[PDB]
Amino acid sequence: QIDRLITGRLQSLQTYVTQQLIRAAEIRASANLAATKMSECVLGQSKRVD
Amino acid sequence: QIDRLITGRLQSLQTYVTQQLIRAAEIRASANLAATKMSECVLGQSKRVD
Amino acid sequence: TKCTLKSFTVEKGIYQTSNFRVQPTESIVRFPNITNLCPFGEVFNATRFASVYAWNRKRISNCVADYSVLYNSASFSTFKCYGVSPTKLNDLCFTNVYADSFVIRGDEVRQIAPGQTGTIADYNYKLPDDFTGCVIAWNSNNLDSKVGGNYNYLYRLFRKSNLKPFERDISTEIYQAGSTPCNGVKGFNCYFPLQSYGFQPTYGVGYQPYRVVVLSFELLHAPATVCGPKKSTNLVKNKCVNFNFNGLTGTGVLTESNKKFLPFQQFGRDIADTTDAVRDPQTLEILDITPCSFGGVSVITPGTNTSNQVAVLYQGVNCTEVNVFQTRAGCLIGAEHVNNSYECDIPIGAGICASYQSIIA
Amino acid sequence: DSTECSNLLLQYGSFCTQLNRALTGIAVEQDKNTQEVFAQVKQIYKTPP
Amino acid sequence: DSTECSNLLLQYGSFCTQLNRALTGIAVEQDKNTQEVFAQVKQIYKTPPIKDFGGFNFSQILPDPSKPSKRSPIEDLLFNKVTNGLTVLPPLLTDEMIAQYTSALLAGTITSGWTFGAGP
Amino acid sequence: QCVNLTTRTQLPPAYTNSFTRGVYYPDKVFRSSVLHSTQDLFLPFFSNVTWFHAIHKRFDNPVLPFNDGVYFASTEKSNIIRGWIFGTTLDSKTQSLLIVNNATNVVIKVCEFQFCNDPFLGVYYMESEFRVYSSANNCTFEYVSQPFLNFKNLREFVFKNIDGYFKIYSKHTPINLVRDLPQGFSALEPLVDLPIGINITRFQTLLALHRSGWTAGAAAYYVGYLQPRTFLLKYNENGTITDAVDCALDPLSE
Ligand SMILES: *[C@@H]1O[C@H](CO)[C@@H](O[C@@H]2O[C@H](CO)[C@@H](O)[C@H](O)[C@H]2NC(C)=O)[C@H](O)[C@H]1NC(C)=O
Ligand SMILES: *[C@@H]1O[C@H](CO)[C@@H](O[C@@H]2O[C@H](CO)[C@@H](O)[C@H](O)[C@H]2NC(C)=O)[C@H](O)[C@H]1NC(C)=O
Ligand SMILES: *[C@@H]1O[C@H](CO)[C@@H](O)[C@H](O)[C@H]1NC(C)=O
Ligand SMILES: *[C@@H]1O[C@H](CO)[C@@H](O)[C@H](O)[C@H]1NC(C)=O
Ligand SMILES: *[C@@H]1O[C@H](CO)[C@@H](O)[C@H](O)[C@H]1NC(C)=O
Ligand SMILES: *[C@@H]1O[C@H](CO)[C@@H](O)[C@H](O)[C@H]1NC(C)=O
Ligand SMILES: *[C@@H]1O[C@H](CO)[C@@H](O)[C@H](O)[C@H]1NC(C)=O
Ligand SMILES: *[C@@H]1O[C@H](CO)[C@@H](O)[C@H](O)[C@H]1NC(C)=O
Ligand SMILES: *[C@@H]1O[C@H](CO)[C@@H](O)[C@H](O)[C@H]1NC(C)=O
Repeated sequence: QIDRLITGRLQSLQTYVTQQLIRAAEIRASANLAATKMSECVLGQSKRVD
Repeated sequence: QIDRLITGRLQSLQTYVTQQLIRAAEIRASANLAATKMSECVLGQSKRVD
Repeated sequence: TKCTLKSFTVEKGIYQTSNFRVQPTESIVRFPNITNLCPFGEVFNATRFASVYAWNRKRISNCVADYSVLYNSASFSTFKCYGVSPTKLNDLCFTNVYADSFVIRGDEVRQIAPGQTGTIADYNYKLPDDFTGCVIAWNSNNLDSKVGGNYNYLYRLFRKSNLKPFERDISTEIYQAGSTPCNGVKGFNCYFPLQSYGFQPTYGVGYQPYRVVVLSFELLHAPATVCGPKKSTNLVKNKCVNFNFNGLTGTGVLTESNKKFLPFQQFGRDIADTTDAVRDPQTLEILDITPCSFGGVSVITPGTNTSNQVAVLYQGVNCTEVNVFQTRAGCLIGAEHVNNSYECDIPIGAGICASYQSIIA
Repeated sequence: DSTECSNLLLQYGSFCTQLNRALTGIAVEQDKNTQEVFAQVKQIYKTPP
Repeated sequence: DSTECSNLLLQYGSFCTQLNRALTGIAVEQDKNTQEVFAQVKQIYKTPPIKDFGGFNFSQILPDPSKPSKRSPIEDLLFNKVTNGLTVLPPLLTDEMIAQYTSALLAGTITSGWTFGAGP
Repeated sequence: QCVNLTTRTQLPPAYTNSFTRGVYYPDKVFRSSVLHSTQDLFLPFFSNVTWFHAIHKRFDNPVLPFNDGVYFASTEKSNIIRGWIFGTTLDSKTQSLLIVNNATNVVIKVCEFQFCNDPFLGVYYMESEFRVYSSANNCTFEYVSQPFLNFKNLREFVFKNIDGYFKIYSKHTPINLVRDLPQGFSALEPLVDLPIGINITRFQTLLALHRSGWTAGAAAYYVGYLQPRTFLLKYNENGTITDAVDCALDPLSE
């Protein structure tokens, strides 16, 4: 019975950690974009359109 | 017993391949950034701040 | 490649299709020296055997027992097991062995059996209904019998109640055949329970004395000290063989090792907890276990619209272990190596590329 | 807090260490993201009164 | 090498094919990444033998002819400072050819400006 | 034959520090230049080990609970400590294990012994006094082996009762310290595994008298207790354990 509960909860936790890793990659990409905007729009004047 | 070992090792291998894919996405993003820096900082003079 | 890609047309490129294996050729089982043998020579071939009311019990433990010599002996007229198999005695392990030795009559040899009712079974030597082990019996007319009659071998004839299994009774209490009071004084209906046998050389088969040794096995939670013999084979090195060293099994290439073990250590592990070093139990030498040369089989081809010529890449495999060319990626068979440099068409790896113009690398 | 559950969970190996390591990497990555975005100056400038 | 294990593993279908294909995609993606980063020029440029650049010194970044690896002193220091069915595929570009690509990029940006990145 | 020793001087037992002693090899596996974390019955670092003396008038031979294992440290000169007493009730009702080293050999017996209340050996100034038992009724295991043996010698022992296996780990160390345990590292090699299969809950050291009444030769020994914990063991290039980390001692080693 604990073997069934352990494999179910471990699969749930692995799914949660995988989704958190994908969302953390997306937020890291957004934060790299935000740091680029902080460097190029605030600390200087950008010729890049839009 | 072999079925238990098979599903455990298959779960381990799926976990390894999933985290390798996430790290491959991160390394691909870093390499795209490195190719952008190669094009814009080495092959030319960049007006982009920082 | 068509089988792997599930298509009848193959685009130009390199395709990993299979997995080259160095197949294991031999099986090498090395087991340590068969010493400290069990003293079966002083039980089966002792000087004087005991009587059946006072059967001698020898405890066989902390030794290795060779039952094949006992089983292959043709002198034994009866070899009957009731809980095990005679051909699996050399494979099984037991905690201890009880050896019960006695002499009986030739007609009473069948009476040492589970479920058998007789005078020897009820009053002299009783076996349980769930008995495990083997009963061994052989004729001893040339040794035990005397021309004046061997009266030294006694047997119990009378008792009030039947025996429990593995129970001895050396008491000499006078039996009461009737209901008359006997205070140890013999009378008309009070007889001594132990009578002597009539072993003489003129009797035929059935009255001759038979020496019986009964081996009983115990399978308690104590460790199994009594085990069968181990038949170790010769050791073969520098080949991808299946090794079995003292219960540690695997597949590998067994080469000589420069690792100096400490004398208490037997196996060797790397960082990743894989057995890469081992000690042979027969001769105390250290062997490295290199894994066999597994590799990936990749097929380098142009399009099937262009040509049907292919090349095979065995990844991480030396060319002496499989138009043959050695690369750092592996052994490439079917491509002619050239000294000219072109652009990369089909990537092989480590700076090697393949192209079609025949297939060149 | 079940010790029998943890004894059975130790049979599965280092899955829990892997998940804790991944979550720790995400947790320090968020602070790295904030550090990269907002801490682009080492001088705290002040406006005139 | 257990055949009973593989017979039971065939009941799960094409999981192994998906894992191998994902790892193959990662492996070719690494070579594609190196190709996109370093192979941005199709002409292998060299510096002139006389290093007269108006007082500018590039010896720490140009390749050292005395070293067999043909690396720069900085690149040599960088390479010194970095220390069961498993196989490691070698990269398609060796370290010597990546060093050759960086040498070509350095020679282009020293001798020709940004003109080599936009044309001849 | 038994003799009450009635000339003892009353003194409470001592305690001292274990330092980094009591480490043994957990398995028969060679390891080269690697760090191995293992979960087994280990002796805690810097723990409170019980210290017993034999000096003249001190003669410390009590019976102590075995618990899950015993670390025995011996600062020994002139061979006073000769063996140990192993059992549960230490009488003829149960079955007991005897380890003795007399003047010739070491004898290992698993039998039903009647232990004396004060068991000892004796050397006359020549060993001619054996008073450790009064009877031996039902033996199941006998094993005769090679001898194991200012304080000049240091003897470390680990005794474990796991699944009917009796593991003896040992290490001989040449020391020159007078009174207490020296501070250092020495991993105990596995010497011999014994198929005893018996219950053991209590133990007692065996000493030797010096006769010229009786006189106690100068000796001191140390008892430590094995607890289930984790060690991080360091294996050098030659494959010997040179250092260890107790994972539950302090947060730094954690
Ligand atoms: C360019 O820089 C290099 C390195 O800084 C100079 O080489 C040094 O030259 C001096 C004098 O000849 C030597 O004492 C050093 O040992 C040299 N260093 C190395 C690393 O070789 C070089 O002189 C500079 N100028 C030119 C024109 O190359
Ligand atoms: C040494 O002292 C012990 C402790 O008093 C003695 O053991 C007791 O002996 C008496 C003798 O009548 C018994 O009644 C007790 O039951 C014993 N104690 C226990 C715990 O069993 C021992 O006999 C003494 N030795 C000698 C040789 O007399
Ligand atoms: C007597 O029996 C023992 C049983 O182990 C056997 O080894 C020995 O060879 C026998 N003796 C003879 C003379 O056959
Ligand atoms: C074991 O048997 C081999 C057989 O040749 C022998 O050489 C060796 O001395 C024996 N003893 C040990 C301890 O290996
Ligand atoms: C060891 O235990 C004794 C009593 O059991 C105690 O008095 C002593 O302080 C302890 N030692 C340490 C270092 O705690
Ligand atoms: C061993 O002995 C102790 C006390 O003598 C007892 O509590 C315990 O139950 C015994 N164990 C077994 C397995 O008999
Ligand atoms: C040592 O003990 C053994 C076994 O009890 C015995 O045979 C031997 O004689 C003893 N040695 C001496 C010197 O008494
Ligand atoms: C143990 O010894 C006693 C007395 O010596 C004896 O009566 C009893 O039968 C023995 N038990 C076993 C199992 O040997
Ligand atoms: C290992 O053994 C060699 C002798 O072969 C010795 O020189 C070296 O110092 C040893 N290493 C250690 C750490 O003891």
